[PDB]
Amino acid sequence: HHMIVLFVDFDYFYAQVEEVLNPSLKGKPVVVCVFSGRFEDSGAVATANYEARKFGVKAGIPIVEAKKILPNAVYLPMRKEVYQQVSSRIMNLLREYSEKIEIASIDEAYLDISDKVRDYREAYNLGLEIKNKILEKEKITVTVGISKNKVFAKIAADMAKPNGIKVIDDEEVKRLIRELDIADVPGIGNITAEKLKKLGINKLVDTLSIEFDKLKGMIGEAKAKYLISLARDEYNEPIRTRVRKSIGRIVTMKRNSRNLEEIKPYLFRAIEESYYKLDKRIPKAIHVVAVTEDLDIVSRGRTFPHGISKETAYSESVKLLQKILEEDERKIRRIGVRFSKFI
DNA sequence: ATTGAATCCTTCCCCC
DNA sequence: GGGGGAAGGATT
Ligand SMILES: Nc1ccn([C@H]2C[C@H](O)[C@@H](COP(=O)(O)OP(=O)(O)OP(=O)(O)O)O2)c(=O)n1
Ligand SMILES: *[C@@H]1O[C@@H]2Oc3cc(OC)c4c5c(c(=O)oc4c3[C@@H]2[C@H]1O)C(=O)CC5
Ligand SMILES: [Ca+2]
Repeated sequence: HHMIVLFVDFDYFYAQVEEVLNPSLKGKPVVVCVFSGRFEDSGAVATANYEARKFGVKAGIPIVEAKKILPNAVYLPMRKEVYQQVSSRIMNLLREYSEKIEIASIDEAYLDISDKVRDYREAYNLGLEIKNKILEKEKITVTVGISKNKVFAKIAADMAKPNGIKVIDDEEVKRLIRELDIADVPGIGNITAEKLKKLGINKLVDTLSIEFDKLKGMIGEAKAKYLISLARDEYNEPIRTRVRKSIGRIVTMKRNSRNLEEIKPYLFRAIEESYYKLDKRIPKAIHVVAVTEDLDIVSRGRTFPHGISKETAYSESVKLLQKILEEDERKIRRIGVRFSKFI
């Protein structure tokens, strides 16, 4: 009668991988950070286990104000590389419960189990063989979501977490389509959470009050045609294998600068590790982005008829860096690169 | 107040 | 306006 989307989402993943390697931390509040040798203890949180969130230590906030909230808690520099090996291992596992996998991010996969589950009953059934396998061969807990489409399966997971599992039968959908808050619909942030709020929309069903031709100039086609597409219990987007369309790095400079010969070594580092992550792909395009003193991003790109040798990237960055320097007047505080249009 | 990394949607311009 | 290229925008 339709499709069943199974969504797996790792719990406080980054932090949880720190525990799985060093239980000399479980129970205690773990905070995964990122800095730069800037001032010291400067940067932003990446994620924190649940025993640290209760106190106001979520991702995003500067590790600085976090200390004044939990000077007791354990702070760990982030090892993105480590979490990535764990993740590629869990992912490969899921890969054998359905060849119809996606992988929204490093800790999210969407499985299309419509082919191996006659009904939600057996879905939940797989919902658990899975949670257990993952927890067995990785000692990691994951929350699972199940429903008719990728969007709701996610919303599910984000309710059953942590460590949970949940289901949303056509009935609960309609109940959520009229009851779930709006700032909770996957794909909406505070910015769009304002236009919708005051305009006849406080909840997903509200986007049914007003016609798109009035919001299709407030949140723009794709978005509106997407919200409404849901409330109007019509949404049914497929589970396609996501592809990496851009890799790159950006670093943070000790001091803010505008002296091109000072910046260049930074930009080059960014290109080298950036070219490492790039593995064995060949970008035809390339952009240089810089974070000025007042976090206002400025980027400049170039696209070629052919791939970009590393030797040519190094050389093509400066021009893009200079282009920036001339036009924009402010200083530079964060400089990096980003390759695109892969062959 | 710093530090990721990526998507995809949008919006202003050349050009058959 | 359409291909596509380009720089800023708004989530995750
Ligand atoms: N500004 C943001 C917001 C989100 N994300 C990513 C981080 C997560 O890993 C992924 C989203 O997954 P979830 O919100 O479902 O949370 P998870 O439980 O998988 O992640 P977390 O490690 O926070 O528990 O999107 C990101 O990179 N940058
Ligand atoms: C961007 O600046 C901060 O740095 C990071 C780094 C993260 O992961 C490596 C990160 C994550 C999440 C998040 O919400 O924020 C960050 C941030 C901060 C951002 O504001 C997640 O949910 C997972 C990783
Ligand atoms: Ca979580």
